[PDB]
This record gives sequence, C-alpha cells and structure tokens, in this order.
Amino acid sequence: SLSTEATAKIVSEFGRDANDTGSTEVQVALLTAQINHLQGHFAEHKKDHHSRRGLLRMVSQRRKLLDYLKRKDVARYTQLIERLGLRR
Amino acid sequence: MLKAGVHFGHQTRYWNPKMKPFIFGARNKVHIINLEKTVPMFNEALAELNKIASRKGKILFVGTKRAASEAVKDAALSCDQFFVNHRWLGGMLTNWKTVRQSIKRLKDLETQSQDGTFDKLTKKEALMRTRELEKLENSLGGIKDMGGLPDALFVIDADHEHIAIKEANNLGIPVFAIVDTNSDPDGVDFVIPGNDDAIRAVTLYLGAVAATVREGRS
Amino acid sequence: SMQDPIADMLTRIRNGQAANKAAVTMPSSKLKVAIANVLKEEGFIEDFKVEGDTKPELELTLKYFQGKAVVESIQRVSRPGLRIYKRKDELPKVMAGLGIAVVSTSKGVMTDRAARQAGLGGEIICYVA
RNA sequence: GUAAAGCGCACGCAGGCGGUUUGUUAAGUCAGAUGUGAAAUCCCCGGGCUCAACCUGGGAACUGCAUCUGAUACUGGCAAGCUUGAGUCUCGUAGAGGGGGGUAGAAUUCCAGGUGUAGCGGUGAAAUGCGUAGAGAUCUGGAGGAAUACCGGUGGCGAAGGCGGCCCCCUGGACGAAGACUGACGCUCAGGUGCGAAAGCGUGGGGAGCAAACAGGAUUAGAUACCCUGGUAGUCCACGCCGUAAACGAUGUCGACUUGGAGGUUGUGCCCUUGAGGCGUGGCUUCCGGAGCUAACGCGUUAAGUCGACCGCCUGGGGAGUAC
Ligand SMILES: [Mg+2]
Ligand SMILES: [Mg+2]
Ligand SMILES: [Mg+2]
Ligand SMILES: [Mg+2]
Ligand SMILES: [Mg+2]
Ligand SMILES: [Mg+2]
Ligand SMILES: [Mg+2]
Ligand SMILES: [Mg+2]
Ligand SMILES: [Mg+2]
Repeated sequence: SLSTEATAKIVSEFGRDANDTGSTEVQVALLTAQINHLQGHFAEHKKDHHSRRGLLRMVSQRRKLLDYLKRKDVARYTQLIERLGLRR
Repeated sequence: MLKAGVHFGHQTRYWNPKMKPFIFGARNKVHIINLEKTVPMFNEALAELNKIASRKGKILFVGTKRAASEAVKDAALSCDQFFVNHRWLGGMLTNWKTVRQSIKRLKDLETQSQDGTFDKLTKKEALMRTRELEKLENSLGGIKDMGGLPDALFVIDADHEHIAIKEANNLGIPVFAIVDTNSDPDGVDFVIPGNDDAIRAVTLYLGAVAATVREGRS
Repeated sequence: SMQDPIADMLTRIRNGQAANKAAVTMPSSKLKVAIANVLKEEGFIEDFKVEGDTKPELELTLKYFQGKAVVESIQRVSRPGLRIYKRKDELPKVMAGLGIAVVSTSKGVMTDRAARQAGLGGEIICYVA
C-alpha cells in the first residue's frame, strides 16, 4: 500500500492534530498519495487491469470524500484542494 | 424425584431443538435431561392417567423395543391395561376393524390347543397351524382382549414407536410417552422428558404409571 | 442497509412469534417505542423495556395466548419510497375491527380507532391484527 | 432456479431510498374554515302525468385547486451533536489475484554420430505410411517450442471472465486483532465508462506437440463422417480490434431477522497444550436437513423462508432474435 513513514508524515501535515488518522482531510491526502504514485506504476505495464480496479476505487472514494467535505464545510474543501492541487 | 435419580439424561449429541426446554446440560459430551422439571411432568401425566383409568380405563402400553419389551407386558398386565411389545402392526389402532379379524382367528386358534380340538389333521398341519398362534400371540396377544380402541395409551419411547403414536393422535386418543433429546415431543400430548432406555429407567416409570392406573380403579 | 427501521421491528416480532422465541430485542428509537406502546396497550405484546444508556436497546416481550401466538399477522403499510397518509374519514379498518392499524397523528402515535374518534388523520404504519 | 423472464461483470453521474438525539421550521401531512368545483346526469328522500318509462323539489356527491387559521407524530429543510452504518490508522494472516523479468526439471519432435538388423507404425481387422538409401529399438551430442507430474483437495484467490513449477521487482483486494481516529461521509443506479472464455480479424514475430481446411488409407449400400497415415490456419508472443458463450448457481446488489447436524479452510482470546489437546470466538466454503416456501423437482441461516431500498427483465407457440 503506502509507506508507514510517508503515511505518518502526511498524517500530521493535514491531521487535525496528531495521531488522528481519519479526518476527511487526512483521508483525501492519504488517498491522493497512492493515487498519484500509482500512475507511475500504471504508466508502465498498463495491462494490469486487476490492479486498476483498486486505483479506480480510491479515485472514486476520494471524490465521495471531497464531495462530503464541501457539504459539511465549504472552507476545508476549498483549502484542501490547494495543498493537493486537485480539482483540475 | 427420589428414585428418579436413576436414569438422568441420554443420547450422545444428536438431540432435537424441540427437547431443549427439557434438557439440563451435557456433561461428558452427552445431553443430560433436566430431571429438575421432569418429575413435575409426571404429575399432569400420572394424574389425567389414573383419572380415566378409573372406568376400566383402556390403557395401551407400547414398547416394541427390546429392553422394555419383556417388561412392558407385566405392567399393563397388572390391571385393566393392555400392552404391545412386538412390532406395532400397521394400523392395529386405526384399521382396527380389519386388524381385529386376525385377533378372532387367534382366539379360536387357542381353543384348538385348548381341548381335544387340537388333535386333528396330519402332524404336518397341526405343527403347521401351531406356528400361526406363536407369532399371533406376540403381535396381537397382549391386545387380543380389547373390543374397541383404548381410552388412552402409554408408549415407552416416542421415537421407535413413531407409527403407534401417529395413529393415536389421529383417532383423538390422548398420548402418554417418555421423550428425550432425540425424541420428538410435538407428537405426544403429555411430555415425559426421561431416558428412553436404561433397563432401570424404563421399569422405574413403567410400573409407576401402572400402579397409579390400577389404583385409580378405586 | 437499514433504510427502514420500522419494518425491522415489525418483522422481528412476526419472525419471533413463529419461532416461539420468548422475547425479541433491537435498537430502540422514539418511533419504535410509540409503536411498541400501542402494541402493548392493545394486548399484542406482554410488555416492553428499553435497556442501555448511550446505546438504546428494546426488550420487547412477545405474547402467546393458547398453543398459538397472539400476532397471527403483522405487516408494514406506509413504508419508505412510498408513503401513505389518510384522512379522518379514510383510516383503514383492520380485520373488520378485530384488528388494529397504528397511525401516526399530529397528536401522537395512536390506534386507528382512537384517531378516527379524535377526528384527526395521519400516517399509517402497519396492520397488526 | 427448470414453465416467458436476473444485463457476462464491475465503477458510477442524474434519479429513488436514508442510522440516532435535541431544538427549530411547518413544505409534504392532518384538522377547521372560506372561495370555487355551471346546470343537467348519478345517488338518497319526496313529489307529478292511472302505472312505468318520463318530469320535478331538496339534499348528497363532484373524490379536485387555491387562500386563511391552526397541529407537529411521521417525512422534508436548517442548527448542534452522537456512534452502532461507512471509512481511516497500527500489527499481523493466508492466498494458482494482477503486470513485468528471470530460471529449473520431466517429456515430445528435429538435426548429427555410434551400436545393431528386418522390421516398425497402426486397427476390430487392415491399409496409407516409415524401413536394406539401414528404420524401429538403443546410446551420445545439439537445437527448439510449448506446458508445468507429484503437492492438489469435499481446497484457495478474483467483480466477472478467470488464475497452478521456482525466483525477483511493481501492485490490488480480503480477514482478524487489540485498540486509536473521522462522524451518516451510506445503499442502489437508466444513460455512461471500463473489464470480457474460446473462436475470429490486422501488423510483425514464433512454431515442438495438437489440430478446422486439405490429401491419402479403411469402413459402408453410400461415408463429402466417426477410425487410421499425414497436415495448413490456429493454438504461443507483442500491440490493436471483436464483444459473444449452457458468460450457469440457468438464482441482481445492499441490509435485518428465523430450530439443527456433520465437514473443509483461514484469523484469534483463554486454559498443567505435560502431548497433541480442551472452552470458546470472527472471515470464507461443502454436504444433509426443520419450519416455512414450492406446481412439483426441490430450496432450506451461503433460502427459492420472513421483510425492507433501488435496479434489470417477462406477458401464448411458430414466423423470429429474423426483416427494415
Ligand atoms: Mg428450456
Ligand atoms: Mg427459460
Ligand atoms: Mg449473473
Ligand atoms: Mg352540477
Ligand atoms: Mg425532522
Ligand atoms: Mg484468442
Ligand atoms: Mg493472428
Ligand atoms: Mg470466494
Ligand atoms: Mg437442503
């Protein structure tokens, strides 16, 4: 999946504080990680469809996370996108 | 409850979710009947039993099984009670009209041996027809005298006697039987959650009901 | 997923009844209580309790008359994705009267009879007969 | 499920549905009232032509729309939460899950040489065929492609198709455990997007074995077959296309309930485990079977039982999944 190091690292850079892995923001971040890192792996092989399934899931899951955030706090949503350069 | 402490549970681990409300535990990989509520059962049974048993209550003790067999006879034969311990004929209760016909044949067959009405035909025939009485006195013997369905019946185990019971409740005849784990209570209307075997266990309640029944005759 | 908690409660009872189960349990909620109450006031269930503090439970005891169960039939009516509202002069008559129809009125969750008399209509919930 | 009928399978926008608590609102909803809903029909009661048909007085009804005044249980909106739904983190567990690259051994075939000599191969027999130009058998050396005995299973993993030697790298999912965190972020999904056995198609490779086509031999009345001797496509590879199958459990997905028995597989708490073991407790999975369901066969806690949310589909046979 993801490296424990980078995992914990990104946990604070967005976590509401410390060791609070679960925040709508935290998740999105942890998601975009593998989401972007996988592309590098997918750029190659390409025919690894079965692994794509996972990639796509996290992709859609992320959208469902952001969509929610924006609904529960337009603030964090607009700010979160920036630190990740998401939303086009 | 006294002598009741001589049978406890029975059957390894096959039971039946229907006997649950009567099971105590299962020490040593074996279900143990809840005798703590078994004796109380005896009341409703032994009560209603002697009740109708008063007016020459036609009681039918059933115990086709081996163990109880040799015993079941004495019990019912200790008063105006009848018994059946040899392969319950198919319909000897419901199809009585037809079954009784065999009884009559048996009756007259006895008279044959009774007086000089036996010494007839070649030894072959005599020896031939004699065999007939043998089995007949087994499958219909302990019931030869009972013109008409019994007022009730007390079957040993509700399992091995599935056929017998099936007819009883069909003729609207109250059923009294000892059920346990593997047994199916949905049949008998008077649940007697107790060991379905154990030479001692069977004789224990066998005569027990016999007495109350014979005693109920004033 | 639980898109209809009311249905669960109802089904829980009928399923239990036929199962001879002594009593039934489930997560309580304002509405569930009101229904369970009417079910008791009408003589369909022995009683009912609500255990738990932070997590509400609902000790609903079933009732069995003779060698049979009291609730011979209980089905949901005004279910989700298809609501049902009637008028004072519309309330259905369960089992020609021998039955009851729990209807939520602006005055509370009462039985069809009561509602019809109070002159107010509401939302049906089930037809316990 | 087998009668017509579950998209081959997933992700998911619109749409439909939405755990739990308090407050608030009052839109749906309920109540009251006010407009209006033409008269005639219809309906009830009552009249008038001798009766009836017919005519007529009154009421009812017009199941509807709008306004106003309330009621607030439920649904909807809003506010603040909550944690059991869903998800996140930590640590493990098993796995023929997927993509890429290596590599080993058994065998077949082919090439070369040795030994050796009249058969071999095949069938029901045969025959075609291969053999004295020396086969077959036997041994040595080499080339090459494809597939991985045993383990292996009532087995495992995957959404489905499907995935078996061993090794490395990249990668997806599932499960348990203690717990820690977010706080309804959920379920379903027309259209859409993507995945899709085999056969087939395009380009360029590869080609041992097997084999549509094709050619012989045999069989038969015939034999455009089955059988035998050969053998091209293809089967293999890379990339692209084709989207079908009895794509089947002929059974859509998610969730909650409802007696049992025996077994497989994988995780885990606890107990002199002295030894395996015993008390359990999650995930996945076989077989039998109760209630109930079923036209029956049968299904049966992995339901085809009892219920809820959403979806797809059926409406007599042939013509025809055909024509346009
Ligand atoms: Mg067919
Ligand atoms: Mg069909
Ligand atoms: Mg399918
Ligand atoms: Mg009018
Ligand atoms: Mg509300
Ligand atoms: Mg192919
Ligand atoms: Mg090709
Ligand atoms: Mg599986
Ligand atoms: Mg079965």
